Amino acid sequence: MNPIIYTTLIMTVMSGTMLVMISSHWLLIWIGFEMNLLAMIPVLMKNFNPRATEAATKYFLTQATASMMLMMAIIINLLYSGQWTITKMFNPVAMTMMTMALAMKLGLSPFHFWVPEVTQGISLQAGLLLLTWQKLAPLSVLCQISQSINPNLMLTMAMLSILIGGWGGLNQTQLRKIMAYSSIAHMGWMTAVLPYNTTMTILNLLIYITMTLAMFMLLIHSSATTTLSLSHTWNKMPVITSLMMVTLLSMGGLPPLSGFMPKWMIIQEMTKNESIIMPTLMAMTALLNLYFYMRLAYSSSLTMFPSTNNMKMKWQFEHTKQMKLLPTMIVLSTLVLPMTPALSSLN
Amino acid sequence: MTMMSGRPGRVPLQFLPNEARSLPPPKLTDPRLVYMGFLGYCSGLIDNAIRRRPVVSAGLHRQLLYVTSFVFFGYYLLKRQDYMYALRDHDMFAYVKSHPEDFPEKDKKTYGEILEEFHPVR
Amino acid sequence: AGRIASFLKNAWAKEPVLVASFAIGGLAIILPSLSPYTNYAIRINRATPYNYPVPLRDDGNMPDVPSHPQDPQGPSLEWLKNL
Amino acid sequence: AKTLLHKYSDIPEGTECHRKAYASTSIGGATGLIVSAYSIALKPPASFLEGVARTGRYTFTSAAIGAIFGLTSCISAQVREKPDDPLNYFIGGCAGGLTLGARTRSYGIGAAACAYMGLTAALVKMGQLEGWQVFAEPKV
Amino acid sequence: MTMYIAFILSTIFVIGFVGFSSKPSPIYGGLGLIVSGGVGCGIVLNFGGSFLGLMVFLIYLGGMLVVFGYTTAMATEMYPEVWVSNKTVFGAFVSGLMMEFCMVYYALKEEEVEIIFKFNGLGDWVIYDTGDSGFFSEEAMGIAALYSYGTWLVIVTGWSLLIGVVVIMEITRGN
Amino acid sequence: MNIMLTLLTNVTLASLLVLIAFWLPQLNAYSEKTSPYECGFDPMGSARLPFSMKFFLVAITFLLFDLEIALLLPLPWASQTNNLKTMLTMALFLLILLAASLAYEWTQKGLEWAE
Amino acid sequence: PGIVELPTLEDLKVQEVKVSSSVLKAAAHHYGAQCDKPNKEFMLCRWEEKDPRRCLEEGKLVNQCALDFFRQIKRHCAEPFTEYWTCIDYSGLQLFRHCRKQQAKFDECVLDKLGWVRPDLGELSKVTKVKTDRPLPENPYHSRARPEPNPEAEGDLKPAKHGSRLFFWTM
Amino acid sequence: MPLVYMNIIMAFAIALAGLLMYRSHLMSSLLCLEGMMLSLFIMSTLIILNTHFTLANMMPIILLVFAACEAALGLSLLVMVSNTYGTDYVQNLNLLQC
Amino acid sequence: PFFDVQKRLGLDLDRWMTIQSAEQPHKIPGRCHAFEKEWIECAHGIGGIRAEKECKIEFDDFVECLLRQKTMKRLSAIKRQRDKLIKEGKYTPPPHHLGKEDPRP
Ligand SMILES: CCCCCCCCCCCCCCCCCC(=O)OC[C@H](COP(=O)([O-])OCC(O)COP(=O)([O-])OC[C@@H](COC(=O)CCCCCCCCCCCCCCCCC)OC(=O)CCCCCCCCCCCCCCCCC)OC(=O)CCCCCCCCCCCCCCCCC
Ligand SMILES: CCCCCCCCCCCCCCCCCC(=O)OC[C@H](COP(=O)([O-])OCC(O)COP(=O)([O-])OC[C@@H](COC(=O)CCCCCCCCCCCCCCCCC)OC(=O)CCCCCCCCCCCCCCCCC)OC(=O)CCCCCCCCCCCCCCCCC
Ligand SMILES: CCCCCCCCCCCCCCCCC[C@@H](O)O[C@H](CO[C@H](O)CCCCCCCCCCCCCCC)COP(=O)(O)OCC[N+](C)(C)C
Ligand SMILES: CCCCCCCC/C=C/CCCCCCCC(=O)OC[C@H](COP(=O)(O)OCCN)OC(=O)CCCCCCC/C=C/CCCCCCCC
Repeated sequence: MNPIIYTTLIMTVMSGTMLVMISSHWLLIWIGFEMNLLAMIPVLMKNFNPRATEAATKYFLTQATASMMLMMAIIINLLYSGQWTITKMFNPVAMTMMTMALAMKLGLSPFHFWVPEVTQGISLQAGLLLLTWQKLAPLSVLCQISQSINPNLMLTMAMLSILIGGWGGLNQTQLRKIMAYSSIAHMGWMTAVLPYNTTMTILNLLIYITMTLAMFMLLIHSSATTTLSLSHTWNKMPVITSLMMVTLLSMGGLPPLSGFMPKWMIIQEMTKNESIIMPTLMAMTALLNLYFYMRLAYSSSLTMFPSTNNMKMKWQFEHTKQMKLLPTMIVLSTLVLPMTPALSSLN
Repeated sequence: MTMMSGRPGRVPLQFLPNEARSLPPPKLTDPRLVYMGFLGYCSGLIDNAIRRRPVVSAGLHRQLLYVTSFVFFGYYLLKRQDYMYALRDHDMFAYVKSHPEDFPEKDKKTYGEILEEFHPVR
Repeated sequence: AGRIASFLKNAWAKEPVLVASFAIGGLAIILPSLSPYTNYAIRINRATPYNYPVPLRDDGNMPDVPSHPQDPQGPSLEWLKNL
Repeated sequence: AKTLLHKYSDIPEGTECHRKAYASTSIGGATGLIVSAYSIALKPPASFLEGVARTGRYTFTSAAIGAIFGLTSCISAQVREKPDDPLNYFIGGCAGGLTLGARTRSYGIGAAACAYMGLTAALVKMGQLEGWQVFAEPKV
Repeated sequence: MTMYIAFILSTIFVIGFVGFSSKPSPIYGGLGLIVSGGVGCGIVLNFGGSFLGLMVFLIYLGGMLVVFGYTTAMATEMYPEVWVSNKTVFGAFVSGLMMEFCMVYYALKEEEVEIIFKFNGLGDWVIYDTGDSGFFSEEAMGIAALYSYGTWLVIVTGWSLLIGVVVIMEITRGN
Repeated sequence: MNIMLTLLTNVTLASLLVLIAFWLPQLNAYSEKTSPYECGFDPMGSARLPFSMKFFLVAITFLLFDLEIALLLPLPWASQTNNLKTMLTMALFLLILLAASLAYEWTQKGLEWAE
Repeated sequence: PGIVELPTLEDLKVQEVKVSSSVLKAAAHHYGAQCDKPNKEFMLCRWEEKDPRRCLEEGKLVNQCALDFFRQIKRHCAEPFTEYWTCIDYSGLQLFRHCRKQQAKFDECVLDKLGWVRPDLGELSKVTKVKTDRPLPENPYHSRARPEPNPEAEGDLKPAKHGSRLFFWTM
Repeated sequence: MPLVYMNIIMAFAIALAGLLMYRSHLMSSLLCLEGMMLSLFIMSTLIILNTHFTLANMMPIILLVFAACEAALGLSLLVMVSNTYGTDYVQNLNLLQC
Repeated sequence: PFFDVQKRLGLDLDRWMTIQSAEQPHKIPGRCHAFEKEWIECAHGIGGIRAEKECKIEFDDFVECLLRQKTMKRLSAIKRQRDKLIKEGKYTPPPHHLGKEDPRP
């Protein structure tokens, strides 16, 4: 692919997301989604091979079905109230269809199956984009229509997402599928607090995005897509594996690391309403994500796996391309808890 | 739920309303600013470590820029956070003042007139 | 200024269709900004009375509004008859 | 739907045990039907008759568990003359767990299901007594 | 009640939808979609939407021509399936027909809420306008307002079409 | 009403012509007469086998260019607005975008058929 | 929700203008020149009251003015008007352009007999002013009293008491 | 709602069910997607015409445009799939699991 | 979530098409212009929570104009009673209803 064409496609993806974020008209929001998908399909196919083509096809089918349901919900809402402005969604059937369409776009359970497959079928850069930038538009719409949400449906989907993310991640040796299941669980956490406080949703999204960016950038720096290939990195660059171990611990939600901050905050918010059983269940379930993060840390940093002879040659060369934002991303992923009250600036 | 998005008079993308100028600014020795500078210094050290350069001595200009940028952003972040908390307190006090029926000050009782059950430990 | 003349000659000798298309498109783009009759077209469009003209209530302080269709006040279409 | 839930919950605890057992059986049957639908969708049974067999097996298991739970809980509440007591729900849950164990023909499944279902049913009864909310409506 | 023309056209619309949704073979699916496009054009015409009906008919005719070519190229087999050549396709078709007939009977003999709300019938003539004015077509004016009011829509639409050309070329480049 | 009657009349006339064609003459159909025609020799394969399309990219581009026709059709009515400058700017913008898309597909060998 | 007030049938009776569309079109310009005042009064009533039940007398006056206009036209130029409207009526689109001789004869007759001048192009489409004693309605939409807004934000902004007050943080 | 509205909604539901239930050909599912788009066009046009929402009359045309884009996208992907397998069966898209 | 770029810059990217009571070409009015105008003026500035209760009457009138459910219910009741009366034979329906009416322009 031409670099000019790649830049144009990335800019079109971002423009579709921005159009979703700045629009007041439902038609313009739908157009933003369409433009984002149209530009996103070729980016997933940048390195051409059958797996990338399969991932792109599955992604297109899922997102096109979601957009059809989105448009039908908009039209039903218009039928029962001649309104185009994104507001309290005057019809409940239309609101149910809207919620299901947005959940399918986000990959929330039980519309979760496509996320591990698409993530595994594409490159690490495409996976970074898909798991970070592609969450902004549906979450922005959900934040805008939160007051009309049905808490039962969204809470059911969020709890299912957390459970399924943990259970599915428990079974993986491929790093991209691990990241996808982690994303599913974190989306569940984000949507669990949405009917109560959208500021907490934004805070969780920001912290998750920072940690995911650090994770994907560390995985690109050490060209590993499997557990066994990541188990070699200690014999080439131990600093990368140590930073990865601390980042995994933060993603597990352990204090005093930054990944503990959202869950903590969310739990507190849920106890400001009554909502006692659900946060307890959510934390006990997030223990599963912590377990498979810890297994990855065992494989890559806390023990030393056997290496190969040809690795000696790799000792003689340095990394050519350097990521300028990786150190700041790591620091923000780990040492940010003491600045928790700054979340007031989010609302 | 969104508490403060529809608060009347809010300018969409301001980040710092003019009213916030009536609040005392954070001191330059604020411990939160010191921690932000510490975060910048840690970022510089990690940058040195990843690039296989001497961690403490490699780039002093780069480390200085890291610390300066973190402090510069942290100052305005702290200003906005303090403004938001001041706004919350202002609205809470005004609402309590305008709805006295929902916030009554009931008569005070001393502990010599309050009957509390005693539970012996044995 | 000399190489572009050769380029134009070569284009006219090899792809006259594209030369004519580009010339016509450029003329269509740039000419309307230089014509004095575009505003005449705007005025003609504005002078077409699709809807009924609802009369205004006389408060006694509108000397620019006619009291009858044939009164000298109000807009004139005499420019349109000479076009 | 919530119609079945209301049909079960409208009857008082230690009264009309047959009707409560019927309502619990209906709830269990609906749950088993949904489970079988998802199972057939995600794991095709290679034959239509095999799919019918799996649906019937799952639905009968669920309906039997529900019927046993409802009958045992109501009978315990009526015999002890102690409604609003989580012990009746615990006994019903263990009876349902033993029914599941017999249905799958496994002693470990029976014991684990007795313990866990009894505990869960007692917790549900405590929630009804104290007003615990699973899906809390937004308040603040 | 008046000639049932709109109801008949909408029923044929649903029938064509069932025809292509049972998925016999993309040739016959395209035929069913063409039939649906024609009856939808008729339905929209009966409400005063001449331009929109004609436009949607033309667009779907072009789309189905391209789909026919692609079916000949990439979606064929030795024995293409029709609605009576396979038990799955026939079952889906008959189920769709029976569902449509049951819904029609339910909403016509009774007045009950299928999913959203209730409906009694009376023909679609009741909710018309009796509006008496105009030397122009209102739909034409609204559609023509795209070039004076809908500048933003024109911008985003043109950008999307250019991006679509670039996108299809990138996708089919291969390598 | 009149258009429906016209359509019914035309379809009925065509159907009656087909009916007359199939029921008036004498029919003698046998297996060799109704066999597929391939210039006197039996075909090797089936006509239902995949037939390669060498101009598939042009077909997709035709799908995309067909919608610009729907976009540009209301121009006779759009030419009657009071703000003619905005309308002319937007119509020329759309036509320039279409020409740019054609030029892009042309220069990248997109109009050449596959070999 | 209350009953709807409707005029009686007897109140709706008026002498009718029973000439076809071609006849009306042939005399449209002179009709708009002569009967302008009652028509403008009726249109102002119609657009201000937003209720057809409140402008019935104005409609009756409009009918009376049209009847007087057509009575005069019959009294002075029966034949030229008949020829002109027959010419207009033959056309399928009822076009003015195809019959100018008959229009010229009718115009000459009305000018000489009644001193009537055909309006120039663009004069009948003017926005005019009308003097009426009808009071301007105050609530033509029958609107309810609007709900009162949330009061306001007032006072000077002071720092939050004891800071954020979030768990252990003292700032 | 009139009977016509229910008929159009039923058509949309039928097309959605047809899309969600794959048989073998990707082309048939793409046809179901196009049918859903057509049903949405008809429903929106009927609503906009009924309420005399003049400026909304341009909305259905916009829908069609993006429908075409979506239609083109799908076809492009199908080409690649066919070039990999010689067929457009959804059974062949099974290299990636959960 | 929502960055109100239009409000900050005063651009009006899409607000012209959000409601039916907003500046149509040639001043063509929507079928329910007055009802929507009244509901909007009622609900302006008080927030969604208060508007959902205090502007329920205007919204109900607007929805009745949009979908006309009660009007069809009333018409169906009248028609059913008339049909029963004629079937019993006591209706004695008028000439104007039967098409024998003396039309007026
Ligand atoms: C809570 C209170 C405050 C605490 C704050 C939080 C903690 C401290 C801040 C954290 C960040 C700071 C450092 C970041 C960069 C470090 C990266 C690194 O590689 O270090 C190597 C570097 C040595 O490299 P070198 O000198 O170039 O030559 C040696 C070779 O490079 C040889 O290098 P090599 O690569 O060949 O060696 C391989 C080695 C290389 O691997 C490593 O070195 C690991 C480093 C990972 C960085 C930490 C991750 C990100 C930060 C998150 C920390 C979370 C803390 C919360 C608690 C949870 C714990 C995880 O890997 C291994 O051997 C595998 C060991 C497996 C164990 C896995 C455990 C790792 C996680 C532990 C993290 C604990 C915190 C940091 C510990 C100190 C690190 C220096 O260490 C340093 O010398 C820098 C540290 C000291 C500088 C600061 C001193 C300031 C100036 C002095 C005056 C003080 C002023 C006071 C004012 C008053 C005036 C008088
Ligand atoms: C921190 C401190 C420590 C804390 C934790 C440490 C202590 C707790 C954990 C350790 C003990 C827990 C183990 C639980 C049961 C484990 C079974 C198992 O793992 O299954 C897999 C394992 C795998 O087997 P499989 O693969 O499915 O098939 C092959 C079979 O093995 C082949 O089977 P088979 O053909 O050889 O024969 C099996 C057959 C027959 O088995 C035989 O052939 C030999 C006969 C043995 C049965 C003994 C029953 C009659 C004697 C009991 C006398 C009274 C009990 C003592 C209390 C006196 C009170 C003053 O058994 C049955 O048919 C079951 C029918 C039920 C009758 C027994 C159940 C009575 C429950 C106790 C009620 C107590 C209520 C509270 C009382 C309060 C006052 C103190 O199953 C077995 O092999 C064992 C089967 C028999 C086990 C049942 C014995 C119950 C033991 C007492 C339970 C109390 C703890 C739980 C209470 C809380 C629950 C709410
Ligand atoms: C894991 C660490 C998280 C860090 C996340 C990235 C940090 C660096 C990014 C820098 C942000 C640049 C923004 C500054 C330019 C001004 C933009 C300004 O106009 O935006 C305002 C918005 O301000 C921003 O939201 C503030 C950004 C600051 C975020 C930091 C809070 C993180 C939580 C505490 C963790 C400690 C952070 C430590 C920092 C290094 C407008 O508000 P508004 O248009 O009405 O909001 C729209 C959305 N609403 C209405 C639905 C709410
Ligand atoms: C008095 C001076 C007149 C000035 C007129 C204006 C400038 C005229 C010259 C501008 C460019 C003229 C044509 C381009 C140069 C010559 C053609 C060329 O580049 O190579 C030909 C080659 C075609 O030949 P092949 O198909 O490759 O042959 C294969 C078999 N051998 O051209 C190309 O590769 C690309 C052609 C792109 C065509 C552009 C698409 C259509 C655009 C025109 C529509 C209207 C445009 C109006 C808007 C623009 C306003 C300024």
